[PDB]
Amino acid sequence: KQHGCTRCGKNFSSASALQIHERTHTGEKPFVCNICGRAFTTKGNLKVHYMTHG
Amino acid sequence: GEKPFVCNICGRAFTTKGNLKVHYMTHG
DNA sequence: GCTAATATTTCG
DNA sequence: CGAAATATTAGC
Ligand SMILES: [Zn+2]
Ligand SMILES: [Zn+2]
Ligand SMILES: [Zn+2]
Repeated sequence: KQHGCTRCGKNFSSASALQIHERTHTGEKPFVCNICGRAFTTKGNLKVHYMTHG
Repeated sequence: GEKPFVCNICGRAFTTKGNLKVHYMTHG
């Protein structure tokens, strides 16, 4: 099975990868910085953002 | 250290030989 | 620098 | 295995 974005057309390596990509269309950003409240689509991008505070 | 593989054209560093290789092609 | 997104690697 | 993490990239 290919995990394609039926609603945008891009293909992805896994279902969870499709998940992350779908957030670019829905605006879902489940990872919120506890210091300033900026929201991110991925855990990894929030992690990097925390290093801009310390 | 962290990124031992360095591109002698632009000076960017990379964690693996392979990552350097794919970047090095963009200068060709 | 700092974000948005994804390709590659790692993980349990 | 697919999820998760990580490295990288594009953009400004
Ligand atoms: Zn899409
Ligand atoms: Zn913050
Ligand atoms: Zn270079």
